[PDB]
Amino acid sequence: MGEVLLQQSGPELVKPGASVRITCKASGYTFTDFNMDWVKQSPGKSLEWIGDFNPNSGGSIYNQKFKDKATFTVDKSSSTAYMELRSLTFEDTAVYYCARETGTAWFAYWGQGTLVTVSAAGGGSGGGGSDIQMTQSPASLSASVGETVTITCRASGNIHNFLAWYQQKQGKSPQVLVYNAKTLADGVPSRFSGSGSGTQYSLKINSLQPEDFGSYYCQQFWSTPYTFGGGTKLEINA
Amino acid sequence: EFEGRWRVIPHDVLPDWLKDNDFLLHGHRPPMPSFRACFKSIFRIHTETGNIWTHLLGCVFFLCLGIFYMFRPNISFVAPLQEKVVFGLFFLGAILCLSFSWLFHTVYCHSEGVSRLFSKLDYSGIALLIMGSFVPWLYYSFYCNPQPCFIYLIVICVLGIAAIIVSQWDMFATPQYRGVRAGVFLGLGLSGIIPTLHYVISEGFLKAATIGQIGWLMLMASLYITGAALYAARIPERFFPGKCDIWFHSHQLFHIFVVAGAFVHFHGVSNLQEFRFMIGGGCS
Ligand SMILES: CCCCCCCC/C=C\CCCCCCCC(=O)OC[C@@H](O)CO
Ligand SMILES: CCCCCCCC/C=C\CCCCCCCC(=O)O
Ligand SMILES: [Zn+2]
Repeated sequence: MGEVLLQQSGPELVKPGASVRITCKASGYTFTDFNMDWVKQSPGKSLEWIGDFNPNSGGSIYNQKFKDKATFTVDKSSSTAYMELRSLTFEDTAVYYCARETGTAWFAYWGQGTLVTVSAAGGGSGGGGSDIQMTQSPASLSASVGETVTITCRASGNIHNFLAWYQQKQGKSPQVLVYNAKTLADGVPSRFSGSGSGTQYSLKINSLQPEDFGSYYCQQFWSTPYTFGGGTKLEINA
Repeated sequence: EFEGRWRVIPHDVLPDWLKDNDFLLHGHRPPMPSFRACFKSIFRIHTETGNIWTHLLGCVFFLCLGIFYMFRPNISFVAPLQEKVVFGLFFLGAILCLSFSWLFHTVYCHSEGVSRLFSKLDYSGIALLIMGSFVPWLYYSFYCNPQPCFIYLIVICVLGIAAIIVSQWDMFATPQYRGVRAGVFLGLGLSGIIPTLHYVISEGFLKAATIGQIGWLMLMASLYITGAALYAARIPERFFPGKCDIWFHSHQLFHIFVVAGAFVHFHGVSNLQEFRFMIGGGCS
């Protein structure tokens, strides 16, 4: 097709203990050619990697957080990917995304986001943290338009330059800026510059513009489970 | 392992620097800026698997061949120091050529910079193979004719060095210049006719043909031309795009020709050494 588009199902309002089956409709490419990932973002919180699914092999790799909560299925025929969330609790009120991998697990394409709201208005457990810890500095900043800003990402272990930078506008899916630590993605302005080696990486935005506000995230795709950085809220005074 | 997990990717989604052959549609390695991922990929199935192993196995073979040649009894040679240094420069060229190539194909997807730096070593690698192959052959052919032996060695050095300077050029690596590369390296090896004609003019038809100069040289030139034609014309993936992505594409076939061609050349030049042993040193 003309463009790669990931399109998910509409918002869900569910009774606690229900089950939801989220849809991702992939078009614009050979569905089986790339892995599809599932990403959860709780309100006012960072992205979490649910897991990945291989549409060709049919093989799924899950983050142990969601080992019991999520299940990945496919439909190679209709070119759709699914994710079933079961025994839903109030914690599960989050926006769930499908993000398409390319060769390595950096996400060039994202689904619009499905909102699962768990409500008992009509009449469980916690979340941990494992392996590679991604630390983002600063947690928030504000700069006048035309200024230069530098954001850092510090990995607990060596990630071997398998780092990607994302920008998220309000109530929208994140969009990739930099992949492989230095490589600039298509259509991304030259202002964004990714630099770094080993466990310490940085993103520099030069001559920041009014469109630059949003949330910035860094992802490590060297080891599994893939992890995201806490994020940096960027506010533009101008 | 769960570290540096990758998947084969279609041609279309490859960055511009990694897009070399439009005929290899699938099975590509995604750009991974980790030498860890690169060296493990040697044990994975992709577009460069055949390429890596052909020159990785050929490299150890020429090394063991180089090692064994040096340890040959000094009794078997008329001038063991001279012949060993002349054959040595050939193995130095063969081992370097092959080591550079399998290393380049391994680290091909690391970065634009790593590709640029290693591609330059790959091309320069072949120019060292042509320069090195000439040294023993030119030596035995002009054994009792020292002035042309010396002159022809300089022309191969200057031409070979020129080929090394031409390989440094960034436009040289572009897929459009594939033809230029094929011609440049073909010209270098095909420069063998100047010393051959001089040799034929002096030694004689019967004398040059008695010794398998011609039998061996037609074959050399055949591999040289049949070998470059495959590289430049991208046969057989020109027809059959897809299905040739993993096995028997032109680069892979060409890689086989380098190893095959270098062995056959060694065999021809090892015979010249054996003949000189029967004849003994000096001239009438
Ligand atoms: C006669 C020819 C002899 C050639 C010998 C060559 C030997 C090379 C073999 C194996 C090397 C294994 C690679 C292991 C080294 C990986 C380096 C690394 O950490 O890469 C990631 C960085 O880019 C970022 O931190
Ligand atoms: C002494 C061994 C000769 C064996 C024959 C080899 C084929 C002919 C030689 C050169 C012409 C093709 C060169 C291709 C240039 C591109 C570099 C590359 O191989 O990646
Ligand atoms: Zn090669």
